[PDB]
Amino acid sequence: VETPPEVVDFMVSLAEAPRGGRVLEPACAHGPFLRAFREAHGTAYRFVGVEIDPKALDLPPWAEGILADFLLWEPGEAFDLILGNPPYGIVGEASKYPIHVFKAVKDLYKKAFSTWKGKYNLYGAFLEKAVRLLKPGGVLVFVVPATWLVLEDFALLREFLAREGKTSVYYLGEVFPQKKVSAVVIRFQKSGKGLSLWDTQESESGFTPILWAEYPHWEGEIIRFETEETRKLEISGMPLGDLFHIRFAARSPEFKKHPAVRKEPGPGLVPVLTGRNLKPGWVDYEKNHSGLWMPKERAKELRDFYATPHLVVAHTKGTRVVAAWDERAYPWREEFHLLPKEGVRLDPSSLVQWLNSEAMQKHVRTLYRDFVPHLTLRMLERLPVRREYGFHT
DNA sequence: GTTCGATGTC
DNA sequence: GACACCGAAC
Ligand SMILES: NCCSC[C@H]1O[C@@H](n2cnc3c(N)ncnc32)[C@H](O)[C@@H]1O
Repeated sequence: VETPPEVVDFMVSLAEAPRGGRVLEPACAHGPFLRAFREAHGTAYRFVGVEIDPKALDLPPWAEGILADFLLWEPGEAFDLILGNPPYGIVGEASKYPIHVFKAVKDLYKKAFSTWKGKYNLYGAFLEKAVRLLKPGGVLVFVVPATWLVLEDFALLREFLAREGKTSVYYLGEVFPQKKVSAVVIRFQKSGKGLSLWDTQESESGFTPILWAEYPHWEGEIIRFETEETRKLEISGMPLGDLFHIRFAARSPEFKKHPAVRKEPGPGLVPVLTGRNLKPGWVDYEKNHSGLWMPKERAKELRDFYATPHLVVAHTKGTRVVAAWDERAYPWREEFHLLPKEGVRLDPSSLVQWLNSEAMQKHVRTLYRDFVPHLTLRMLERLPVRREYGFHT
């Protein structure tokens, strides 16, 4: 991976270190950040780079090169400035995940990192590691995916950062050519507290940061681009999640194992539905995208709630709210399934038209832009609903 | 019981 | 450039 020059130059403008200060680049390869910071701020620092691949490591002689897994690396002294672009990726089995390490190494990661949660990500580990290796008052400048702002895998990371110092987040979006990742820059300083959220505008040479909002009391809550529009909507309405039990569909292997599930259409078999069957305001009951068929009346053996018509909301159509009422009660292999809480009664058509409204599409795009290519549970449960828009107690 | 994607597909 | 994983992982 190459970090585009304008991205590097932006990060370097946010980078500060005392003269004589220790300046580290994790996962450095040839050390573009060390080169760039030296170019900009001068020669009077101790430059250090850590690189796991002896073939990749190629620092200039003025910098100390270290052959090490940065995540397991225990240097003698902490650092004044840490900058770079860590590896992004989930550590898992090669058939599904891009990061492949010997099980014992992954075990060491889980052991070393307090923020490690769920499948997690190499970049979350690099972020926590960077903070633990920082002197008080020390500065971190990383470019990472936006996903940590909102995702549950990084809930510990956000809490960690919020208690460890002060955090500035700069949204860049999709800045890496021929590479599908919405990026942010994090400038973290190991002192003080609070979050600052910034937008950016692209310049000829770098990025111009524009302050969006401040949260001096941030404790690790999800990070969103809130406006007066999004705030009014939320305070005026009820959150969807106070009205509904929200579940996800049974997964592919759960259908695979089921003794009445077939790979072929036939007598008394209904398609197992996917996200492609879910449409704004309706369901495609015909087309099969799963490769799986089963008897409709046996669906409830996977999930109880497949037995009754209920609200289905999309998960993988980007940051959007695509909802339908499944009136036929089919087996689903995908999507959110929302079942009314005790005492909650619904008007399915009003609720579906409200959730599919352009007003709603705007609301979620404002808040979550393109951090993730999903509508997540965290987003969905916070969708505001008024009783006129299809619920009563 | 459900999450996540330096991506894949078209 | 729109719209989707799907199953290993916990
Ligand atoms: N900084 C540019 C992208 S990150 C990719 C680089 O980081 C290196 N890398 C990946 N994992 C590493 C680790 N755990 N410790 C040090 N370097 C690592 C790779 O060898 C590669 O050179």
